[PDB]
Amino acid sequence: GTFTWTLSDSEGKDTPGGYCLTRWMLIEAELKCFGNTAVAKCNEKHDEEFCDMLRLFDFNKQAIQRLKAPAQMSIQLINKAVNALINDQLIMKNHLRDIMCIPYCNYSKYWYLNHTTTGRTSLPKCWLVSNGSYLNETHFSDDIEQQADNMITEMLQKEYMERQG
Amino acid sequence: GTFTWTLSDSEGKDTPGGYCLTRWMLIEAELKCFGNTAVAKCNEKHDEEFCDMLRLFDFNKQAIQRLKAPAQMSIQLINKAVNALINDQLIMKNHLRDIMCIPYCNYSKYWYLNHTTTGRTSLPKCWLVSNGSYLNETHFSDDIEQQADNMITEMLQKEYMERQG
Amino acid sequence: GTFTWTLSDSEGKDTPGGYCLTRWMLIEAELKCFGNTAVAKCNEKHDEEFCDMLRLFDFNKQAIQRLKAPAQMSIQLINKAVNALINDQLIMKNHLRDIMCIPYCNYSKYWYLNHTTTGRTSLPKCWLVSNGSYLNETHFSDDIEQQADNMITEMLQKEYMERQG
Amino acid sequence: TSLYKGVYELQTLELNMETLNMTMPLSCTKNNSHHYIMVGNETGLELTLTNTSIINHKFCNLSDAHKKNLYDHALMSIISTFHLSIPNFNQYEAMSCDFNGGKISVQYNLSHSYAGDAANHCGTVANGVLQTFMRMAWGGSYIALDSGCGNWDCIMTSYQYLIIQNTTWEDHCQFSRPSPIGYLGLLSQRTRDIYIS
Amino acid sequence: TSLYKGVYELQTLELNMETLNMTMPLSCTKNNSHHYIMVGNETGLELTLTNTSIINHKFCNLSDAHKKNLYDHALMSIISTFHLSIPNFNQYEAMSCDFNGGKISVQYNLSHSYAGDAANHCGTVANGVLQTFMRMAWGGSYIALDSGCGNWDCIMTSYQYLIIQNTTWEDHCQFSRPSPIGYLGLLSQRTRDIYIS
Amino acid sequence: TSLYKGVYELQTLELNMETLNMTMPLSCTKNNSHHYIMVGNETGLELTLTNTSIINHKFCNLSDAHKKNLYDHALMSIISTFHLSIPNFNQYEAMSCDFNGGKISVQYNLSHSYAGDAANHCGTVANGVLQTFMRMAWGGSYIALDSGCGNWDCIMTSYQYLIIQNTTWEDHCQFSRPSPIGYLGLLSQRTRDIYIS
Ligand SMILES: *[C@@H]1O[C@H](CO)[C@@H](O[C@@H]2O[C@H](CO)[C@@H](O[C@@H]3O[C@H](CO[C@H]4O[C@H](CO)[C@@H](O)[C@H](O)[C@@H]4O)[C@@H](O)[C@H](O[C@H]4O[C@H](CO)[C@@H](O)[C@H](O)[C@@H]4O)[C@@H]3O)[C@H](O)[C@H]2NC(C)=O)[C@H](O)[C@H]1NC(C)=O
Ligand SMILES: *[C@@H]1O[C@H](CO)[C@@H](O[C@@H]2O[C@H](CO)[C@@H](O[C@@H]3O[C@H](CO[C@H]4O[C@H](CO)[C@@H](O)[C@H](O)[C@@H]4O)[C@@H](O)[C@H](O[C@H]4O[C@H](CO)[C@@H](O)[C@H](O)[C@@H]4O)[C@@H]3O)[C@H](O)[C@H]2NC(C)=O)[C@H](O)[C@H]1NC(C)=O
Ligand SMILES: *[C@@H]1O[C@H](CO)[C@@H](O[C@@H]2O[C@H](CO)[C@@H](O[C@@H]3O[C@H](CO[C@H]4O[C@H](CO)[C@@H](O)[C@H](O)[C@@H]4O)[C@@H](O)[C@H](O[C@H]4O[C@H](CO)[C@@H](O)[C@H](O)[C@@H]4O)[C@@H]3O)[C@H](O)[C@H]2NC(C)=O)[C@H](O)[C@H]1NC(C)=O
Ligand SMILES: *[C@@H]1O[C@H](CO)[C@@H](O[C@@H]2O[C@H](CO)[C@@H](O[C@@H]3O[C@H](CO)[C@@H](O)[C@H](O)[C@@H]3O)[C@H](O)[C@H]2NC(C)=O)[C@H](O)[C@H]1NC(C)=O
Ligand SMILES: *[C@@H]1O[C@H](CO)[C@@H](O[C@@H]2O[C@H](CO)[C@@H](O[C@@H]3O[C@H](CO)[C@@H](O)[C@H](O)[C@@H]3O)[C@H](O)[C@H]2NC(C)=O)[C@H](O)[C@H]1NC(C)=O
Ligand SMILES: *[C@@H]1O[C@H](CO[C@@H]2O[C@@H](C)[C@@H](O)[C@@H](O)[C@@H]2O)[C@@H](O[C@@H]2O[C@H](CO)[C@@H](O)[C@H](O)[C@H]2NC(C)=O)[C@H](O)[C@H]1NC(C)=O
Ligand SMILES: *[C@@H]1O[C@H](CO[C@@H]2O[C@@H](C)[C@@H](O)[C@@H](O)[C@@H]2O)[C@@H](O[C@@H]2O[C@H](CO)[C@@H](O)[C@H](O)[C@H]2NC(C)=O)[C@H](O)[C@H]1NC(C)=O
Ligand SMILES: *[C@@H]1O[C@H](CO[C@@H]2O[C@@H](C)[C@@H](O)[C@@H](O)[C@@H]2O)[C@@H](O[C@@H]2O[C@H](CO)[C@@H](O)[C@H](O)[C@H]2NC(C)=O)[C@H](O)[C@H]1NC(C)=O
Ligand SMILES: *[C@@H]1O[C@H](CO)[C@@H](O[C@@H]2O[C@H](CO)[C@@H](O)[C@H](O)[C@H]2NC(C)=O)[C@H](O)[C@H]1NC(C)=O
Ligand SMILES: *[C@@H]1O[C@H](CO)[C@@H](O[C@@H]2O[C@H](CO)[C@@H](O)[C@H](O)[C@H]2NC(C)=O)[C@H](O)[C@H]1NC(C)=O
Ligand SMILES: *[C@@H]1O[C@H](CO)[C@@H](O[C@@H]2O[C@H](CO)[C@@H](O)[C@H](O)[C@H]2NC(C)=O)[C@H](O)[C@H]1NC(C)=O
Ligand SMILES: *[C@@H]1O[C@H](CO)[C@@H](O[C@@H]2O[C@H](CO)[C@@H](O)[C@H](O)[C@H]2NC(C)=O)[C@H](O)[C@H]1NC(C)=O
Ligand SMILES: *[C@@H]1O[C@H](CO)[C@@H](O[C@@H]2O[C@H](CO)[C@@H](O)[C@H](O)[C@H]2NC(C)=O)[C@H](O)[C@H]1NC(C)=O
Ligand SMILES: *[C@@H]1O[C@H](CO)[C@@H](O[C@@H]2O[C@H](CO)[C@@H](O)[C@H](O)[C@H]2NC(C)=O)[C@H](O)[C@H]1NC(C)=O
Ligand SMILES: *[C@@H]1O[C@H](CO)[C@@H](O[C@@H]2O[C@H](CO)[C@@H](O)[C@H](O)[C@H]2NC(C)=O)[C@H](O)[C@H]1NC(C)=O
Ligand SMILES: *[C@@H]1O[C@H](CO)[C@@H](O[C@@H]2O[C@H](CO)[C@@H](O)[C@H](O)[C@H]2NC(C)=O)[C@H](O)[C@H]1NC(C)=O
Ligand SMILES: *[C@@H]1O[C@H](CO)[C@@H](O[C@@H]2O[C@H](CO)[C@@H](O)[C@H](O)[C@H]2NC(C)=O)[C@H](O)[C@H]1NC(C)=O
Repeated sequence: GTFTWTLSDSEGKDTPGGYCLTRWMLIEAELKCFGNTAVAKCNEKHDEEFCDMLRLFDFNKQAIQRLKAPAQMSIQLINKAVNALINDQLIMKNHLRDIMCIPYCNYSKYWYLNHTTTGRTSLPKCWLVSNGSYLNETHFSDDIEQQADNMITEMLQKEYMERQG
Repeated sequence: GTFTWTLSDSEGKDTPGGYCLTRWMLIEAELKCFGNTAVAKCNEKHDEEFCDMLRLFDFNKQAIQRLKAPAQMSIQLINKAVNALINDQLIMKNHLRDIMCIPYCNYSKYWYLNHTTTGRTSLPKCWLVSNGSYLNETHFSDDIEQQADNMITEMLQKEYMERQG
Repeated sequence: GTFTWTLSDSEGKDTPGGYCLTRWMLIEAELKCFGNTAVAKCNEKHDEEFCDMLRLFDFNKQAIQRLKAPAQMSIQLINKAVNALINDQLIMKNHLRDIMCIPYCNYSKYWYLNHTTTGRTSLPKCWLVSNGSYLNETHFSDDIEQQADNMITEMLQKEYMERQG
Repeated sequence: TSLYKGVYELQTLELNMETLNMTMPLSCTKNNSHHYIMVGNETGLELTLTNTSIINHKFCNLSDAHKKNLYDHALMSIISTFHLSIPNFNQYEAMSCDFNGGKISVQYNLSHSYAGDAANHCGTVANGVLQTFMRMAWGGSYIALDSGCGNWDCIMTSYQYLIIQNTTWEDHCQFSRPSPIGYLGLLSQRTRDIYIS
Repeated sequence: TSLYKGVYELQTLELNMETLNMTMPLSCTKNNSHHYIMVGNETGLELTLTNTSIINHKFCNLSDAHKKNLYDHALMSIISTFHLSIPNFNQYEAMSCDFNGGKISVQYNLSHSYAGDAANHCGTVANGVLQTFMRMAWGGSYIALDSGCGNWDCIMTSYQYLIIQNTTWEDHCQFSRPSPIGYLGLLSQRTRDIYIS
Repeated sequence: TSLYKGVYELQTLELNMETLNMTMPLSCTKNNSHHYIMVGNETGLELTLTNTSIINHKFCNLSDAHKKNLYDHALMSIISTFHLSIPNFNQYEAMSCDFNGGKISVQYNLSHSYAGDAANHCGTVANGVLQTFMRMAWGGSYIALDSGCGNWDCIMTSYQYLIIQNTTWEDHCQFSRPSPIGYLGLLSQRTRDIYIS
């Protein structure tokens, strides 16, 4: 387990460099694998949004595979999972943005940058909505460019230190 | 928006390198602008104290400019803003320090270091009080010296990497 | 005070490079001193587990030395200390791991790495338990090796920058 | 799509929250007048905004239902979460129930959008109940209000009653993707808007 | 002032919390015997510590006030936040009210600083009510206690009653800067000190 | 022990939580049938699982105890924390008390592990009370259940009653190290599992 965000202690007994999202948890995606370098970032709390869903998916799986399914929801159990796994300030902020007519996280669609020759990707960010629909791509230009610079910076710093120490 | 601490998605459509505090929110200050390098630090939670007020000022403004002012307080709205924006552990710690006779944050006076030739400043820190008054400057010598070293270190590391990568 | 995790403002008026755990708070340990470099890490919230106990020990001491002992528990006071000092998600996660049959923190036994020639140590990590007993050392091999690499990396990066800037 | 910095392709990801049904409830919409909360793949609540006047008495026999426990605890828990999240709920005569053993049967009377309390002013009982409703059906509930975004205290609808009834699982959801966020957001209420008795 | 490391001038900043009045209440002091909570620029509560005995009956007609809703919800909400934050409040006969329609009229009887409950011992009703008071008026309330810092359970004052009444906005504040922190600190109570019925 | 990377010796640390007694309660076990919560070095609660039927009436005189306040507030506070943390506690006739002035005397009737409520099914009153019990005595309580880990809603024990009584401090603890974690975990409950009246 290289992920402190997960509940499982066997999380790291997988491809050492990547975390995969099964086809079953995605909509028409077939398979999505993100590098552990990016996924592990939400071991720290960054109010990231994306990893709140990953924590729910991790919980959901552990609650099914390790326990006899009670087949009766066990709402009283999810309630503890929520308090342990969910970033409440993010939900409340997205609620406030919604009611204050400010674009907010939908908790469905996410975007990320994918390097065209290395296959390296960023951690996903939530795609925003406003008034029943999705915001257009132009309004994310600043966010996307910054994410692209962050990835470039990381690649260069990594290379720099591999050469230097 | 380079500030994840704000609610506005238009926060970054301003001086790219600075965040300004209007004369209206300050006591006899006229104008205070802090570099985005320092202001952006509270995008991460550092139990900083100063940015809790910035989050309230940001909220306050958004709640006035985007909504028809209800003119009836909407306490039920501030209650959600509080839970989303405020660091509760800091308020409770300052409360505990107060009742335990330990110097604590007043949430009024703040201090920062200002470089004399570059104009670069630190993020502000809360000035402490004890028994009805402010602590004397000598008792902050250790904090101030550390903040000064942190700024020096950052300037040097920035210069180092500009030359190196 | 170099520790933002403490309540005392006099915390730093001690060995500049270390924080010591008194014999009285340890079981048959006599004396344990950890470098401030590692102890200070929990100034930031890393969901570390170990520093939740340090915060309780710090509180406990301050509540005894600065106040007249009320000699009546003052449960109403500990309740505020808990909300200010304790990481609730960690307690809940260890609870969930326990009930989900996943190894979890005991809040008693901790482990750390100790460099054999420099005396430098890591921040301690909680030793896990499962079904009434402690997990065997082999199951921590991955965690220990990673902690060892983290310490090696830090030593090398420190040396690198001392030479470079 | 667009290439950023000359080296990154923007890519998207859409999560399937429909596979979370075994451990957490999923909220969705259908046509404004109807919203749903589903549990597992067997049952759930149907939340409706309708001019139906189905319960015609002014009381909720909760203690009686608790003694005659013929109900799914999960549904009662969800309803309680909803009820206890209504801010400043003073008008108790507006809540009527007919459990009749194992049914949910819950009616909230918001008639004329003030339910007899003064007049249809902002910050009233309709606003209280509707804000909780809007959050429980956050995936999609925005279709319910035309002007509410500009003033959160003036959320009003034309419908007289909010009706909560239990139904069977059916593939009810359309116009949106089922999501636990509304419910989760209500569980972590933190601050309760409660007047002194 | 002082130059740090030879290159930094220490500078200070003072924030004006007086411009937050439209969205959040601001607490301030005046002369110990009086403290204020202001909302907007129109009204607020006057909190006083006085030997006045203004309410002379032992009950609070809250349900009646809720039916005859002639009151500012904001003020009732603030008062509720105060009331519900009193730890271990068992002495219900100590709380009396006379809303008379739209007034606040709230009296907490701490007479002889135990209000008839045993004797003036530490950890009693006076301590419970005063701790909440001290927090609601945190900007400045320290002037109320001479010895309380050394033992939080022995907070006692000489005044018989804590009186909460509504007033108009006036520039009441002196001796301090209005601040929302007391109130905000109470909203995020998290843990409630409640005995079993 | 093992040398990591050729340069680090693995070392361990064990914390003494027994010195935290002055500011926070410490929970421990003894022999399953008995668990303890100690405060300071003078007193505490004895939690037992026994077929004793000690209280033979179906009510808890709390308001009477509050008026005749002859009790340690710390113990009442701990008990309240326990009681209010029982999820979905609907069976009020299962809780009986006999304070008789200053005693604790609290009995929770889980007879036949359903206490007369239907039959010994999963998700019942016994499960509710036992989950809180298991958390209050988390240091060590696992010895109470043989199969509960595989299905949290099927926690059942054979004992008819959970008895909470006050005792004196004695060095009661064995089989474990006293720890405040159970209690602290209960204080930060955050979400309360409460059905509508
Ligand atoms: C985030 O924000 C987006 C923006 O609203 C929300 O978007 C909705 O997403 C849901 C799915 O999660 C959409 O639901 C589906 O939309 C399809 C749209 O297809 C259009 O084009 C075809 C062409 O043939 C038409 O036939 C069709 O009518 C539409 O005009 C529908 O085809 C889907 O219907 C099918 O599936 C549903 C069940 O899902 C069945 O009931 C139907 O019978 C049919 O089989 C379905 O309606 C929804 O349309 C999206 N709305 C918009 C405007 O984007 C996300 O929901 C939101 N996520 C959250 C939860 O925040
Ligand atoms: C943080 O900790 C500090 C330390 O106590 C608190 O300090 C108080 O700050 C408030 C303002 O925010 C001060 O209030 C003002 O103080 C002025 C002091 O002036 C002195 O000198 C003049 C010389 O002519 C005298 O006239 C005067 O009496 C004083 O001796 C007063 O002049 C001010 O009065 C004016 O404004 C008020 C309204 O603000 C009017 O009502 C008056 O009529 C007059 O116009 C005012 O009193 C307070 O004195 C400070 N106290 C101390 C000891 O510093 C901060 O409040 C605290 N912040 C928080 C909220 O934590
Ligand atoms: C974390 O997880 C561990 C694993 O269970 C728990 O471990 C328990 O730790 C407690 C102490 O904190 C242990 O309690 C003590 O165990 C001793 C074991 O000694 C054994 O060998 C001697 C050889 O002579 C035998 O005599 C003895 O019976 C045992 O077989 C006992 O000797 C101790 O008894 C002494 O102290 C107690 C009071 O502490 C007195 O009442 C006794 O009379 C006597 O003086 C004591 O029992 C416990 O055994 C450990 N169990 C195991 C299996 O490890 C930790 O408690 C847990 N921490 C938490 C809180 O999470
Ligand atoms: C209700 O929730 C379940 C998840 O708990 C939803 O997904 C279905 O879960 C089952 C059991 O894990 C999956 O079965 C598997 O199918 C593959 C097929 O190749 C087989 O190889 C495996 O051995 C196993 O039998 C099933 O595929 C999965 N279906 C999905 C994701 O589409 C279920 O769909 C939810 N139901 C409702 C009404 O929402
Ligand atoms: C109850 O809690 C106290 C801590 O508050 C436990 O520890 C004991 O505390 C006293 C007071 O601080 C210590 O006294 C000191 O003893 C040394 C001996 O060398 C002396 O030099 C000092 O001047 C002072 O007198 C005492 O040592 C300490 N004992 C410990 C840690 O073993 C107490 O043990 C707890 N009691 C129970 C029943 O749990
Ligand atoms: C549901 O009712 C509202 C409000 O109308 C009242 O309640 C009705 C059941 C009936 O008794 C009416 O006579 C009552 O006045 C309907 O909303 C409209 O509201 C506007 C004011 O906001 C009013 O001027 C209109 O006349 C109302 N519409 C009608 C037909 O009277 C709402 O449309 C009704 N919805 C449904 C599905 O019936
Ligand atoms: C408010 O009253 C307190 C307490 O005095 C009691 O209540 C009075 C209204 C009156 O009936 C007295 O006879 C009662 O004893 C006053 O505080 C003093 O308290 C000390 C003990 O702590 C006592 O020895 C003093 O005698 C009390 N002072 C007086 C004048 O009796 C407090 O000063 C009164 N405050 C005001 C503004 O009147
Ligand atoms: C405590 O009681 C349980 C349950 O037994 C019931 O209550 C007893 C007091 C007595 O009236 C019995 O006749 C009742 O049936 C005992 O647990 C056993 O439970 C299994 C089913 O799970 C049952 O088949 C056994 O017969 C029960 N054991 C006995 C002796 O009847 C439990 O052992 C009792 N514990 C103690 C310390 O007495
Ligand atoms: C809710 O409870 C009330 C009693 O508190 C029920 O009303 C009684 O019904 C019986 C017949 O079953 C009559 O003989 C009584 O005279 C009625 N009493 C009152 C005060 O009306 C009521 O029927 C219950 N309703 C539901 C939906 O369960
Ligand atoms: C709400 O739930 C109850 C209980 O699950 C449903 O009542 C059952 O209905 C079937 C079919 O009519 C009967 O055979 C059962 O005996 C009923 N059980 C009980 C306890 O009454 C009820 O039908 C559900 N409501 C809706 C609208 O479907
Ligand atoms: C829902 O609430 C409304 C409002 O209180 C009830 O309508 C009142 O009915 C009485 C008797 O017919 C009239 O005298 C009142 O004038 C009506 N009030 C208003 C504002 O018009 C309605 O009956 C309730 N419905 C149910 C099912 O309980
Ligand atoms: C609080 O409510 C009580 C009733 O519960 C009011 O007392 C009654 O007042 C009427 C006159 O208006 C008398 O005829 C009754 O005999 C009184 N009953 C009792 C039990 O005293 C009381 O006046 C209300 N007080 C306030 C401040 O609203
Ligand atoms: C407390 O608030 C009430 C309501 O805002 C104030 O009562 C009003 O007072 C004016 C002037 O006397 C009257 O014209 C209004 O008709 C009253 N309204 C109501 C509902 O009674 C009351 O004066 C305020 N209290 C104080 C001390 O100012
Ligand atoms: C506030 O509470 C005090 C304390 O209970 C009341 O004082 C009592 O008054 C009766 C009748 O005059 C005396 O017999 C008692 O001896 C007094 N108690 C004490 C401790 O001296 C006081 O009347 C209450 N005030 C109001 C306005 O309700
Ligand atoms: C709990 O309170 C009830 C009263 O509400 C007490 O029962 C009464 O006891 C007296 C004798 O002291 C009898 O004269 C009454 O007839 C009893 N009333 C009822 C309704 O039973 C009861 O004893 C109290 N129990 C405890 C443990 O304090
Ligand atoms: C529970 O606590 C009460 C109060 O501390 C204990 O009662 C005291 O017991 C001693 C010895 O019998 C008497 O001298 C005191 O007068 C009693 N005080 C009161 C208020 O009743 C009681 O013994 C404790 N319970 C146990 C099992 O020890
Ligand atoms: C604890 O609860 C049980 C269950 O309700 C009580 O046992 C019942 O006692 C009556 C009278 O003897 C019998 O008619 C019932 O059949 C018993 N119930 C069951 C399920 O067997 C028990 O008396 C209660 N004990 C105490 C001390 O209150």
